[PDB]
Amino acid sequence: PKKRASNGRNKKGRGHVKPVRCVNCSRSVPKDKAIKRMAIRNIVEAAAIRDLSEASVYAEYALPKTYNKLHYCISCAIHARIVRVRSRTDRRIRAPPQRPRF
Amino acid sequence: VLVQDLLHPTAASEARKHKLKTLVQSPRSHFLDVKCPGCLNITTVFSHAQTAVTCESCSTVLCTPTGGKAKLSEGTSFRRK
Amino acid sequence: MGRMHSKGKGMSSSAIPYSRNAPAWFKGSSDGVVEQIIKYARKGLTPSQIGVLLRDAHGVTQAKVITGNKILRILKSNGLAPEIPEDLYFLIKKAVSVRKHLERNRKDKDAKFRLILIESRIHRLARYYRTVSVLPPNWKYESATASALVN
Amino acid sequence: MRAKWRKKRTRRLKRKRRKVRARSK
Amino acid sequence: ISFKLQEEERERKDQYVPDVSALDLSHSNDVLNVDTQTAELVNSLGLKLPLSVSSVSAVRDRR
Amino acid sequence: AVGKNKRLSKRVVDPFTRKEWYDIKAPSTFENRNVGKTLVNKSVGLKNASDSLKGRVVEVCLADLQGSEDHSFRKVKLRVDEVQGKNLLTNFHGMDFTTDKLRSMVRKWQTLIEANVTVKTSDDYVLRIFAIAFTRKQANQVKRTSYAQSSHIRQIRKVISEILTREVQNSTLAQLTSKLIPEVINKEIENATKDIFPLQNVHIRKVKLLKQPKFDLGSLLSLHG
Amino acid sequence: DNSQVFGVARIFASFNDTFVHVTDLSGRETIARVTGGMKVKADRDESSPYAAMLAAQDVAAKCKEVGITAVHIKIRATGGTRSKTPGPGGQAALRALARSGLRIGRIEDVTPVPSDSTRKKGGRRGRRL
RNA sequence: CUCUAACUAUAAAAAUCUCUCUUCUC
RNA sequence: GGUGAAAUUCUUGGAUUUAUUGAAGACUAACUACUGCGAAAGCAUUUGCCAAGGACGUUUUCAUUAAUCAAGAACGAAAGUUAGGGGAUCGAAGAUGAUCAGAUACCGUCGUAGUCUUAACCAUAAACUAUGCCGACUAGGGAUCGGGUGGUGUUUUUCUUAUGACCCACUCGGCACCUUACGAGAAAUCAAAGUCUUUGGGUUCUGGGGGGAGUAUGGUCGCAAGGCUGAAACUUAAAGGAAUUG
Ligand SMILES: [Mg+2]
Ligand SMILES: [Mg+2]
Ligand SMILES: [Mg+2]
Ligand SMILES: [Mg+2]
Ligand SMILES: [Mg+2]
Ligand SMILES: [Mg+2]
Ligand SMILES: [Mg+2]
Ligand SMILES: [Mg+2]
Ligand SMILES: [Mg+2]
Ligand SMILES: [Mg+2]
Ligand SMILES: [Mg+2]
Ligand SMILES: [Mg+2]
Ligand SMILES: [Mg+2]
Ligand SMILES: [Mg+2]
Ligand SMILES: [Mg+2]
Ligand SMILES: [Mg+2]
Ligand SMILES: [Mg+2]
Ligand SMILES: [Mg+2]
Ligand SMILES: [Mg+2]
Ligand SMILES: [Mg+2]
Ligand SMILES: [Zn+2]
Ligand SMILES: [Zn+2]
Repeated sequence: PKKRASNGRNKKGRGHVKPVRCVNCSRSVPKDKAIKRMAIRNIVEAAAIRDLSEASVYAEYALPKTYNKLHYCISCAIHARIVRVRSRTDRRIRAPPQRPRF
Repeated sequence: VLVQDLLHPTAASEARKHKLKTLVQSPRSHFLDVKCPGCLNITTVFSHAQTAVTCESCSTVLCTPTGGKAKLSEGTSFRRK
Repeated sequence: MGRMHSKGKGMSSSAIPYSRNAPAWFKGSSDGVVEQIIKYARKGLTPSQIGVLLRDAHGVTQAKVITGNKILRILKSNGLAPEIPEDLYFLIKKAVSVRKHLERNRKDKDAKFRLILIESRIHRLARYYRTVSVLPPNWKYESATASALVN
Repeated sequence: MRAKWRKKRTRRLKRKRRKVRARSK
Repeated sequence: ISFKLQEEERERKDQYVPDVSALDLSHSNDVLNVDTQTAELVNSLGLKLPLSVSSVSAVRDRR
Repeated sequence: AVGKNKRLSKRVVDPFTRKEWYDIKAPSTFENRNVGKTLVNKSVGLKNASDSLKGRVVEVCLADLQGSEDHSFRKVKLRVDEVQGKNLLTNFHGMDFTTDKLRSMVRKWQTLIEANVTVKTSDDYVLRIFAIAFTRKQANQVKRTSYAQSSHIRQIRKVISEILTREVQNSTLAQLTSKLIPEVINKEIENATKDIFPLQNVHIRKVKLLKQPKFDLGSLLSLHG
Repeated sequence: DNSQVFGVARIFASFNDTFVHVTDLSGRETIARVTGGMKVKADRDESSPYAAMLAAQDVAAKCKEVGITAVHIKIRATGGTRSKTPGPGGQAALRALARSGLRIGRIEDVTPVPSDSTRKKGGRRGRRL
């Protein structure tokens, strides 16, 4: 039976979208059923911020960030802990998991 | 809502609804009398005109075709018919 | 909201005013309006352009309101009605244009389907104009006849 | 079984039978 | 949990009614601020109701 | 990891004894003209080093050339063409952004508009310039998206293209670079399209280079000192 | 400037055998190439942070002997059609490079990112594991 | 009745199973 | 290199990485969304040309010309087939190196046909919204795309204005969405799957337990692959749908 009224795709009026590959297993999966995660982070972690600051010329370097949108498959997304199985009454909710920190 | 007048709905609701959906369907358009600074002739034009209307005396456009209604020529003075 | 040859559902149209008689503010003469229609037709204009010219440049809301006859009816009374009705002629022109575009490039299949649609519409309108006997019963549509009628 | 592979096995039986008929046609 | 002393204290605190009026324009020198719309409401109600008009600057905050 | 099947299909020295340092000299259009040092093999009569330096492309941050930090995210490639002995002279070769800033401004819920133009400057230098712009949410837009229609995008691309053609055909990459440093072209492009669409973050990125007439000695020595 | 002789650190960290490869400003001159697999035994802990740590210490010693005192970090992932996410070792390589006296300037990420080109390895269903 | 910030990151191998199923009314 | 871990493989003829560049072919990242166009497949770099199209505006024109459709036709993903062109990547077959009791499977490295194209075929997909099309009515809440109306609205700046971009209100059309049952269902659920025992708006196609079987035969299309049409003999008391507790 229908487990998802949206079918998981989130297409609703296209018929076909262009697939994208998984970052882990390289699964040719449609771009909308290709759960996306925008990893924006520091090129140097908080573990080495002090070390870099003490041992860097150009006092108060901006310490540029790194940006990458990861296109996971769905099997990896279940397994690589990105997305989790949910209650059938919890599948309703599409909001992100409540603002990890405020 | 269960009891309500359709024979005499409010005129505000009349202007609220779409054309072709009133009690009796009536256009929302109207005509205008425009005067061009050139001569004293009064030209009758349409609100939603589709052509570059000019006075017969002078080759000066008075309206301009537009996806909706007419945009005038920045100097003509009109009165609603 | 039918859109005979597509999936459209629009209803964009015009609502004819309730009052059939002439508008109170109109001062022109019906005979003058008929003369204007005749002159516009003699210029080589189809009835729709005649109506648009009368609505824009003049106070003619619509010919039937002012004169009592329709534009094509007025032209026919004076013997200026074209031998092919305007809508069918425009369909012929569109069909010949798409056929020209097709013969100038073969690989375009979408315009081929659109030409099929236009030809179906032409056939339907020709059938209607044939049962009313506007067109002779031998009137039909093939290649090089559309060009002859258009040119 | 899958309908796909049953279909394919039928197609291979038709392979053999068509070759046999072509030999004896 | 609750007991006689605590509920009596709660009731006595509840019975607090301020002597000074917190309504009927006791503040703002017997003038209360409104906009046009509720002013026309008062007018159409056929009541005098001393008011003070102020436009609400229909531009809404971007939040 | 010593494992090596020695599928080879001591005469060892220290290569650093036969090497030395040259100095990189920036164009006068930049302030901090002392760029850095480059390691080079020692000069040999049969194979002179001075032939080997020319053609080198050094990549330096723009802020390293002007001292400020407003030019932190840009980057400039200089070409080694003429060596004066223990000090070599560099001409402009190209310009680019830093990937960090580029990814920082390429954000969701706004359309990026790219204008690409290949032109010829006042001299015979032939350049290719890329401009990138982003639609801006208005200071009153309660609507949370900031998308732009295709017509607006095409108009913006046309305007940026004509502006770049104008500002390249009217000057040389000496003057063109002296114009790029205060990014007045970005401001001009933003102002020319103020009526069409807001266009936040109008930037000129990856100023390429495709041709060079012969050598252009006199202006090259004139560009330095 | 107080005559800080500059180089570019130019770390390359794949998911196995990270690279630390310092060069001059031009980049045409290569010195102190010593890699992650250069210094570990397990043939697979080449990507481990300790391998990059040891490689970074070696390049720091070599370049300090050379005369270069400050370096420019150019972090590169494996790039191309692959995962193009930075390897586990390169981060520790950068930390160890910043540890050993060397000064740090203009960290950049120079991973090669494509315009969705050259179909990825793995087949339509990809690596099944 | 007043707000848009923090972040990562493991996939070794594991095939198979025989009986026999039995009422609910004051 | 690569991996769970290894090995096959390339390397002091100096590989892996390092800088400029050059060649080829494919692709069009990030922008990319419960967003758009199209009859469906499908469509994502820029510019020009070619024609086409939906929606809206219309006091323009014809006056039933229309809805669905046996026969007939046009397109029809991928794969595949003839030839000519190319030949980067990835990769059916194959070659191996591993894992295993076996592994000619999954992990790995090479690797033809193919992938990319110009003509000619093919007409099948979980070609799915598993919901035919046209038409009417029925319930509340926001947003979103295209168009159009009004604002004594706001920033824009070209002194003011005109645009544009927003803000508020309304309307038409579209992909959609939230709540609810007061309706429908065997329920999962549906704002249509409602207005159906209080059973009739028009109309086309399909199904009558499971298997045999979409098999044989006979036609018909195709170079071939195969497509369309398509039973019976016989066997069986179930097969199947949704949901509840373990
Ligand atoms: Mg299931
Ligand atoms: Mg999903
Ligand atoms: Mg659609
Ligand atoms: Mg698994
Ligand atoms: Mg080499
Ligand atoms: Mg793109
Ligand atoms: Mg769009
Ligand atoms: Mg049929
Ligand atoms: Mg093919
Ligand atoms: Mg071939
Ligand atoms: Mg094999
Ligand atoms: Mg084997
Ligand atoms: Mg394989
Ligand atoms: Mg390969
Ligand atoms: Mg089928
Ligand atoms: Mg079906
Ligand atoms: Mg049966
Ligand atoms: Mg069956
Ligand atoms: Mg047969
Ligand atoms: Mg079941
Ligand atoms: Zn995956
Ligand atoms: Zn005049």
